[PDB]
Amino acid sequence: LHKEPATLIKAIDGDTVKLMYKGQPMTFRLLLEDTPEFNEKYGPEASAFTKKMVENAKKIEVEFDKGQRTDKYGRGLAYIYADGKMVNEALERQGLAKVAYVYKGNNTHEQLLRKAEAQAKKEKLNNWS
Ligand SMILES: Cc1cn([C@H]2C[C@H](OP(=O)(O)O)[C@@H](COP(=O)(O)O)O2)c(=O)[nH]c1=O
Ligand SMILES: [Ca+2]
Repeated sequence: LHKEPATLIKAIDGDTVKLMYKGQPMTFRLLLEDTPEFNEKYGPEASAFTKKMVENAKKIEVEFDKGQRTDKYGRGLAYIYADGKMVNEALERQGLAKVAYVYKGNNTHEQLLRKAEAQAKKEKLNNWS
């Protein structure tokens, strides 16, 4: 896979962020993730985590997988990086997301993200507490 540039427009919630990509505003949905909704337990914490990570980044990148690039709602489907650190993985490692929505052909980083999840769950962090 390949990283491509984007710039932050606005934080949305744990697993969605508004970015400018190829000069156009898009909502991106994190591949292979499910954060709690804001109104659910750990939702505000997941939102705050993603918000801080993308707002503090000097360089945002998106990385599409091999399959679908946009979902049925018109959201981009990507792994998002903030100064080289994957947001999806960072959420997993802090117990603020679950690996989910694993569709065949669009699942390159599945096992990386599951490994982060296992280590969060061993530590009983956040969702796993
Ligand atoms: C992450 C992801 C979600 N989706 C769809 C499945 C879900 O459909 P439904 O809306 O019908 O449940 C929805 C979940 O997103 P949210 O977790 O943002 O609600 O987005 C994809 O189609 N592809 C994906 O890779
Ligand atoms: Ca969600």
